Amino acid sequence: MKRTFQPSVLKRNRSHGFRARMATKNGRQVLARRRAKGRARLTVSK
Amino acid sequence: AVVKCKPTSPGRRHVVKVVNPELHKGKPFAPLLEKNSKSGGRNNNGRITTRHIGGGHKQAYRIVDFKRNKDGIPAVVERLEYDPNRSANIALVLYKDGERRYILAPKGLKAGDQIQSGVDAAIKPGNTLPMRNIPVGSTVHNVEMKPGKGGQLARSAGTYVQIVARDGAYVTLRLRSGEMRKVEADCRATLGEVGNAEHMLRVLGKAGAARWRGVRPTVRGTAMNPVDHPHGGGEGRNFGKHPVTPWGVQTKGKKTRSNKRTDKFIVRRRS
Amino acid sequence: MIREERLLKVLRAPHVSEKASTAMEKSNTIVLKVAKDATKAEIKAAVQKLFEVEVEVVNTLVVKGKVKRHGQRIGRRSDWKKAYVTLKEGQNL
RNA sequence: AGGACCGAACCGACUAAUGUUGAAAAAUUAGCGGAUGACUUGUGGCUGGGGGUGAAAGGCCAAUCAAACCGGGAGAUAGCU
RNA sequence: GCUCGCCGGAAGACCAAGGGUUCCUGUCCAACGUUAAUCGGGGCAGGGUGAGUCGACCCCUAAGGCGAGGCCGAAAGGCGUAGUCGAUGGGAAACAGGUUAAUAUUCCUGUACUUGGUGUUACUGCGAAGGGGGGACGGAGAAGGCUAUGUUGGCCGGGCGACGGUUGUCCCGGUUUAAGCGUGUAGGCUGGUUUUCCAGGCAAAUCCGGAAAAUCAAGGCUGAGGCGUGAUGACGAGGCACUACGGUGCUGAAGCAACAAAUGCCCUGCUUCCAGGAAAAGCCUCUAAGCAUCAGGUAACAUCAAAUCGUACCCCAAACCGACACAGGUGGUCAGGUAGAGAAUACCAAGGCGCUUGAGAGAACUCGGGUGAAGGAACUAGGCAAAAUGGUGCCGUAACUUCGGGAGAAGGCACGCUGAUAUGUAGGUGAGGUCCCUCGCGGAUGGAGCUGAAAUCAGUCGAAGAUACCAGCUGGCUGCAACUGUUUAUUAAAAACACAGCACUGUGCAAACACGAAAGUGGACGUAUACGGUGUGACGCCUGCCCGGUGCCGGAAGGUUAAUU
Ligand SMILES: [Mg+2]
Ligand SMILES: [Mg+2]
Ligand SMILES: [Mg+2]
Ligand SMILES: [Mg+2]
Ligand SMILES: [Mg+2]
Ligand SMILES: [Mg+2]
Ligand SMILES: [Mg+2]
Ligand SMILES: [Mg+2]
Ligand SMILES: [Mg+2]
Ligand SMILES: [Mg+2]
Ligand SMILES: [Mg+2]
Ligand SMILES: [Mg+2]
Ligand SMILES: [Mg+2]
Ligand SMILES: [Mg+2]
Ligand SMILES: [Mg+2]
Ligand SMILES: [Mg+2]
Ligand SMILES: [Mg+2]
Ligand SMILES: [Mg+2]
Ligand SMILES: [Mg+2]
Ligand SMILES: [Mg+2]
Ligand SMILES: [Mg+2]
Ligand SMILES: [Mg+2]
Ligand SMILES: [Mg+2]
Ligand SMILES: [Mg+2]
Ligand SMILES: [Mg+2]
Ligand SMILES: [Mg+2]
Ligand SMILES: [Mg+2]
Ligand SMILES: [Mg+2]
Ligand SMILES: [Mg+2]
Ligand SMILES: [Mg+2]
Ligand SMILES: [Mg+2]
Ligand SMILES: [Mg+2]
Ligand SMILES: [Mg+2]
Ligand SMILES: [Mg+2]
Ligand SMILES: [Mg+2]
Ligand SMILES: [Mg+2]
Ligand SMILES: [Mg+2]
Ligand SMILES: [Mg+2]
Ligand SMILES: [Mg+2]
Ligand SMILES: [Mg+2]
Ligand SMILES: [Mg+2]
Ligand SMILES: [Mg+2]
Ligand SMILES: [Mg+2]
Ligand SMILES: [Mg+2]
Ligand SMILES: [Mg+2]
Ligand SMILES: [Mg+2]
Ligand SMILES: [Mg+2]
Ligand SMILES: [Mg+2]
Ligand SMILES: [Mg+2]
Ligand SMILES: [Mg+2]
Ligand SMILES: [Mg+2]
Ligand SMILES: [Mg+2]
Ligand SMILES: [Mg+2]
Ligand SMILES: [Mg+2]
Ligand SMILES: [Mg+2]
Ligand SMILES: [Mg+2]
Ligand SMILES: [Mg+2]
Repeated sequence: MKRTFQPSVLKRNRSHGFRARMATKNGRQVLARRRAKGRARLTVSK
Repeated sequence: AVVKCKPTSPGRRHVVKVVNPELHKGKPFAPLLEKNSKSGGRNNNGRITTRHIGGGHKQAYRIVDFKRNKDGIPAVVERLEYDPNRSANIALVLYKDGERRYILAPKGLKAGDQIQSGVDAAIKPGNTLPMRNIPVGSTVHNVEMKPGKGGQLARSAGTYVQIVARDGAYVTLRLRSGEMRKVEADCRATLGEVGNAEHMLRVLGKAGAARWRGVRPTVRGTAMNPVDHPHGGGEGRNFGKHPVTPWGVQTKGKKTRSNKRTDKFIVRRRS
Repeated sequence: MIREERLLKVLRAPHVSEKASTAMEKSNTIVLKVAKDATKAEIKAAVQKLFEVEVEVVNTLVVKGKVKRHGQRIGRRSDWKKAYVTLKEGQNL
């Protein structure tokens, strides 16, 4: 049966990529939170 | 020409169509075309603000000249064309200087007819004139609200306005709704009635015909749950309440006009 | 004109394999490991000047590094550029 | 001509059996409905939580819906076990 | 290796997405693989992806996103102009053969094509952020001309048969060739040309639009296919010689015709219908400031450049989405033979597989099937399930009806093979030759050859001729909903929702209404024959009484009455 995850690189990057996060103050706060925690991978971009 | 369809299929049994042989059969005049994409009733917030709109056939917009301010140049009717954007038909007119324009087609108009606009124009159907220079009692259409702004009243198929009185700087108009309204005498109007008066005699016959025109189904308030309509709820068919809009305003008889700015120009309500 | 140090830095190493030897024999084509940023023109000029030969065409491709494992961790070798540079059958490099 | 007829693809899901620590967190087999249309499908886009969307079942909104998910107030309060 | 079995509109082949080395070679079998494992998509090491023409990148825009100033908003921010991004759409160019263990339209061989910088020379009014043309567009349907492709014959090479016959009206195999270039055909559309004038194209125009005279009457654009060349080349059955047993080198015959024929092409065509069917750029053309023997444009020739990134492998799946080597899901293209209406179905071709536990036995019972005496719904909540009907042609077919239907109503007859009509018919296609011409892919003739239904009569075998697969059960009464549709993803598909039609009611446009602290936006580039809300629900016959209560609407005499003062 058709499941919930249907990958698409363009849609993934546009939804959750670095530039999508950087475009809004809430996204920049997401990035700041993840830097403070110390994540090795900030976003889906890499 | 009102033609009913033979009941060869259930969806064709009640279909009544308006077919005009005189209408053009080819493509429209391209330099007067412009795209008009659809909205689905959604505004710039993306929210549905007018229900029951969506789908339908792709349509091009035809730039129709509602101002008719090319004064003193005679023009000839080239052809009458179907317009998907409005009930009324439109006419392609060629001016003596080689300029081409679309106008609303009034009743009795045909290819080759002569039209003119201006103070010096004759009192013939299709001619645009200031209402100051149009006799009292004349039937007109494509009426202006403000001088030089463009026709805004009596534009639908078969519509018209009569000039009931003329006092000073204002004329009195009897609109299709029955309302008597005052407009400045310098506002222009077109002589005659809008054509295609049989437009209201057509019978769609099937639901898909309404879908072709971009109308989505209407769901009755009593058929849903109380959480999303005041009318909703009940074990079986129950109503027991005064009818209202989905937002709680009484929808049977309550007046909603509130415009004190334009109240002074209203001689009498439609009644 | 591409400067001297650019030409001296673009060429890294020659490729060696059965395909490389076959290319050299059959089609007079040497295969090289070139700089990741080296373009076809820079490669052509560098082979013309450092090896003293004549080139008519250069074909390039980027090799992707393999994912390997050393002591249960994860690692990836670097990508590198490979060049098929042909000579005009009169130099014998 | 047709929201026309029979019938594959395709979309669906009326019956029965099987399966029910399944081959499968909704399927298989034999039958079944639509199949030029209010059809079906690819790609991209828009609408955000007392809000959206709904040919309306309180349906659907990432296996979660009479108020999603994540984090915070927070060690809420619990005459109860 | 030889047999056997399975798929073959797929269980074969190829793209896109998604994944990322799973691809090839050597080596290992600890763990992983539902068993073993010498094997593997497992471990380890090495190798492998070659582009001016493919795609991305690039130019252009859609929905939509962002948005200098700006408008608005406690702040954060919202919206939006000029702009700038954004494909799922528009815009230049390459084909055939050979080659690797693994790449190829990328490498090699042969033959082409496109754009741009230049330079020389010949002639010359060039030039935009402007005008104009063009790009540029729906559904359905029908015919003709074709091709891919198939079949048969001819031709060429081979064969003379494990068991009766097989030198023939016999068996097997092959019979292939692209882009480009020349020809401009079936067919589609459009009258051509030159002068004179102009309230139009925000200014100009020699361009587009309009008006008028003159004259010629065929000009222009489009266009599958074929023919010729490309090609005295390539490839090609088979033999010749090696063989490390994988395969390698040389050589290589014939390489034609007729018929049949697409859902593909001509065709973005034609016909018709109403629901009336993107944008912008590339391209062509016109002028403006400006430059004006310079610059720039058109042409011929020569040289130079075409960068960068991707290219391995899976790709309807053991490699993507489902925790699995999971009976699930996943867009597009290719599409052979016999029978068949068919992309159904059966058996096969090319090609790919036998599904990663086996060996015995032949109890109950469970699952999936086959047959069944006599009876035939007696079963059961219920004919659930099963059994049955099933095709084509012809005959024939009731009540009722909105005159379309009901209707495939019901029911019945024929069906194989052989011969003859007719050494192959009705037809389809069509060479030779003959005549003509505004001569070529031409008009008339003409019929060789090929292909070819259906019918009738006669005979004949079987229990049975729509023999397999495939493929309606039928009729009578009645409730509900008019109907096609929609719905509780995952216990409810219905009488529920929707519907066309009807009515009430609001709404005069800066419309009512809705999303919004607002600016704005939708309604709508619509204007009362329109738009919103509510209820009813095709059609036919109709829709009676009550305004006391609640609500709504109208009114303003009188009483009561806020801030204020
Ligand atoms: Mg509505
Ligand atoms: Mg309605
Ligand atoms: Mg309900
Ligand atoms: Mg309520
Ligand atoms: Mg009740
Ligand atoms: Mg009651
Ligand atoms: Mg090359
Ligand atoms: Mg149908
Ligand atoms: Mg049906
Ligand atoms: Mg469903
Ligand atoms: Mg099934
Ligand atoms: Mg059907
Ligand atoms: Mg309920
Ligand atoms: Mg859910
Ligand atoms: Mg709550
Ligand atoms: Mg607290
Ligand atoms: Mg607690
Ligand atoms: Mg074997
Ligand atoms: Mg690996
Ligand atoms: Mg392998
Ligand atoms: Mg072992
Ligand atoms: Mg094992
Ligand atoms: Mg391996
Ligand atoms: Mg490349
Ligand atoms: Mg935009
Ligand atoms: Mg700003
Ligand atoms: Mg904005
Ligand atoms: Mg752009
Ligand atoms: Mg694209
Ligand atoms: Mg390969
Ligand atoms: Mg052919
Ligand atoms: Mg088709
Ligand atoms: Mg490949
Ligand atoms: Mg398996
Ligand atoms: Mg599977
Ligand atoms: Mg599908
Ligand atoms: Mg099949
Ligand atoms: Mg197994
Ligand atoms: Mg048994
Ligand atoms: Mg049994
Ligand atoms: Mg049986
Ligand atoms: Mg038996
Ligand atoms: Mg029996
Ligand atoms: Mg019996
Ligand atoms: Mg019986
Ligand atoms: Mg009984
Ligand atoms: Mg009993
Ligand atoms: Mg049954
Ligand atoms: Mg049965
Ligand atoms: Mg009853
Ligand atoms: Mg129904
Ligand atoms: Mg139905
Ligand atoms: Mg359910
Ligand atoms: Mg169900
Ligand atoms: Mg407004
Ligand atoms: Mg009802
Ligand atoms: Mg009813």
